[PDB]
Amino acid sequence: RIIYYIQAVIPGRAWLIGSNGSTLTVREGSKIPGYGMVKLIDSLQGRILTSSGQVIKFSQEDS
Amino acid sequence: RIIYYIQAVIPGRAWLIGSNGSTLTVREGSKIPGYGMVKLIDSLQGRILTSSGQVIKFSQEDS
Amino acid sequence: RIIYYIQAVIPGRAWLIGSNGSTLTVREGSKIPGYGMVKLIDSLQGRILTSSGQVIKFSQEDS
Amino acid sequence: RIIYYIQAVIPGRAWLIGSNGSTLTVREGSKIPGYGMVKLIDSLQGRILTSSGQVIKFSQEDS
Amino acid sequence: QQEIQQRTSDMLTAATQLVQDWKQVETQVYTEGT
Amino acid sequence: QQEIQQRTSDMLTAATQLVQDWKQVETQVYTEGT
Amino acid sequence: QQEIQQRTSDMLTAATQLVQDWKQVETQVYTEGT
Amino acid sequence: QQEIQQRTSDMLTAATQLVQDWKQVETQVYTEGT
Amino acid sequence: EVIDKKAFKDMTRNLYPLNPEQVVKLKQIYETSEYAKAATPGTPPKPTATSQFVNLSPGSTPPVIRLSQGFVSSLVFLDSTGAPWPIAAYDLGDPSSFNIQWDKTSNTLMIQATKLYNYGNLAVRLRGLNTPVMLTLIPGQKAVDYRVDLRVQGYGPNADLLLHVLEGVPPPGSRRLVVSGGDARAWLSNEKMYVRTNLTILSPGWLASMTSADGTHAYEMQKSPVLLVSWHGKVMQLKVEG
Amino acid sequence: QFVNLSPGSTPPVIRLSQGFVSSLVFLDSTGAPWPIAAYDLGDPSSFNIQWD
Repeated sequence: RIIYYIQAVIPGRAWLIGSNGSTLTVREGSKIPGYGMVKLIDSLQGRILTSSGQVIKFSQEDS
Repeated sequence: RIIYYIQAVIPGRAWLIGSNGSTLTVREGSKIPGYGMVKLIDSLQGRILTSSGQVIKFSQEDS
Repeated sequence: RIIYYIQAVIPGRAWLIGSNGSTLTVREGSKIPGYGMVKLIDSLQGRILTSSGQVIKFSQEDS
Repeated sequence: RIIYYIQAVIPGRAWLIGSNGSTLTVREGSKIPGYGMVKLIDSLQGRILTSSGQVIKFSQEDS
Repeated sequence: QQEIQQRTSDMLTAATQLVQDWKQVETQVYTEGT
Repeated sequence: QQEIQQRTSDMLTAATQLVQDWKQVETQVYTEGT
Repeated sequence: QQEIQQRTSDMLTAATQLVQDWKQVETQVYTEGT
Repeated sequence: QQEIQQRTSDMLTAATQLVQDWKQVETQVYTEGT
Repeated sequence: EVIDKKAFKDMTRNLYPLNPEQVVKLKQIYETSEYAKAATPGTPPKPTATSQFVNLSPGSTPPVIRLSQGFVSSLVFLDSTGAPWPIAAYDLGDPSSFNIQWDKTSNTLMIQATKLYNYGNLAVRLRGLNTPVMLTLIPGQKAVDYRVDLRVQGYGPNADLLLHVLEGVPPPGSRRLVVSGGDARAWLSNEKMYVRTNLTILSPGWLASMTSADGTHAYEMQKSPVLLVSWHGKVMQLKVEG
Repeated sequence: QFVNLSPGSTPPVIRLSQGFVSSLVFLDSTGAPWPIAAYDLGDPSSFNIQWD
């Protein structure tokens, strides 16, 4: 499928680049396509929570 | 096998040049090809340790 | 064989010139070709010690 | 044999010339052909003490 | 109970400094190239 | 007893100087040529 | 006992000198000819 | 034993006298002709 | 008689209150203090270079640029075809946090930030491009982008993939293969075998090939599991996977 | 060292020392000399530059 990778993130707003490369600007309240609902956003610690319990972090090759 | 050598070492980021001469930068928690995972970085005294137990140093002659 | 002599001696790094005219510099920890391994460098009294029990001083005409 | 006459008398160094006109400068620890080695250097009276037991001096006329 | 006095003093200096820090705002800058 | 406050004062002075030194950062410079 | 202070104050003065001595570094000269 | 301090001060003045002579030295001068 | 020696020793103590060992130790302490001062918490961001195509759609997500305080970043802007696109004008907001260095005619700009965690916005207008381009910039991310290349949708003032293949840059969509018995580069991006070497291929035969000044060859061909390579006057055979 | 400008590549790293001169003369891929247009230096408070 398509995996979204964190590119830019701060408190409030989070910009995620998918595996396809598409950029998506989202907030805490927003339904992530193909994953559910963004449960929690944390700029530090590289943690994003999905309604399905998925943990999402920054892209590995770009650290 | 390709052997990487420490080129620039500072706290946080460590520069490694491989046997072929490819230069990259790494963090503490990261995966190193041909070696495994960086389980410890020692900015002092220029020693790098791998989760497979290998020890990474500078070029002995070029030092 | 080829004999080395002190040319530029400071604490830490020491400059050695061989009988062939090849001039280089080494540190405390370095395998000296022909002699073996450097075990002690003293900027005073012009003494360089090798693990092989070989001692290098300045040349009699060059000191 | 060859007889040497001192030229410059200072602590540390000592310039001298031989009977044939050969000229050199020697330190305290130095090698002198035909006279062994300079065992002791005295700035007083322009005397050089050799390991051969000889006392090299300035020439009477060449003074 | 006297700790309020030093609590009054130290917090006052920061807060009075702090409030205007968010207040002042700079303006734009237009650059033309030819 | 008094050593606590004395070293508090001198450490505070040193730390204030250090943070002041950390605060300022200069700018970049362009350099052209012909 | 009290002799420490003078034996410490003096070296402190010289200590201020030495760190200052290592502090300053000059700059290279872009010497050119023709 | 009371003379030691005087016996110390004079040589201290003598000591600083020589060091300023030790450290200070003037550079070269170059002459050129056509 | 020992009065002179006592006076000399106390005078020496007054003159030099510090032993050479103490001097060396305190110098080392000062150097370590300097190291501690220069030490930076966390981890430094990774120096990176990026290239991206800006979508000028009304619903398109505005481009975002990573930054860091006290560092210089280069921003170069080319058209869709990659031709250089000189800039006409630009507009900056919040000038205190960001300093702009810009030559009059260059299509590339140098920018340094000043504060740590204050994001901003920037506007650009090109020579022929009527529609202004607006971007957002966020400082202090996990990585530092030294160079950012941006493609514009429209045709630039001026106007290849195989050349970049020859250079070493893979075309987008490439998937790795397995080549055994030979030291050649083989890539598959659009069901076309791109093969880079310095030798010559004999039996399969190419439909298009490129060469470099230094002497590197790169051929594009259809899928063939077996290859014949000629070098040093002798021809041998090798095989590939997929 | 050979410099590659691909996005995944890494910037060239140059080792320095305080009070010591570090030299860099620009040569092309062939190694032939290549003149420099200009440059820009961040924070000259830690570095000194001399250029023609």
